[PDB]
Amino acid sequence: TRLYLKAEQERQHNYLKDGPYITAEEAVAVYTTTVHWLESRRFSPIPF
Amino acid sequence: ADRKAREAVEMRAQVERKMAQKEKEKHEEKLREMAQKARER
Amino acid sequence: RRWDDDVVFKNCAKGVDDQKKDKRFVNDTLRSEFHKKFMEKYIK
Repeated sequence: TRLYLKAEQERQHNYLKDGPYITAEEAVAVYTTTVHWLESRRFSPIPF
Repeated sequence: ADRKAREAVEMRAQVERKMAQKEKEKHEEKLREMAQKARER
Repeated sequence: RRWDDDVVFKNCAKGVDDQKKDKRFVNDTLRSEFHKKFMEKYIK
């Protein structure tokens, strides 16, 4: 439990300091893929 | 991409609303102007 | 031919993005290949 907490603490500190992102060029395609799939299925969004 | 998809889904709905207005106008004209026994009976 | 048309990601072709594997030892026991596998296999 000490090793699992320390490895998660170093990984979360590396995510803020360094940039292991979600490949921002392809991440716009993933947001466009879900926008196209929801429009093709014509599903209404979840209401308030 | 959020500002681009908001305008893209709006233009896609406007063409769909143009398709919805065209499909409703064609169905109303075929149901009213009947080929046989429209309003004589 | 024409079997993968709607594929967003075409090909990654990079597992570790620097080499095929680590292939480098370090004196840090936490940041090594031993503690990386023990935190990935035995832990979940």
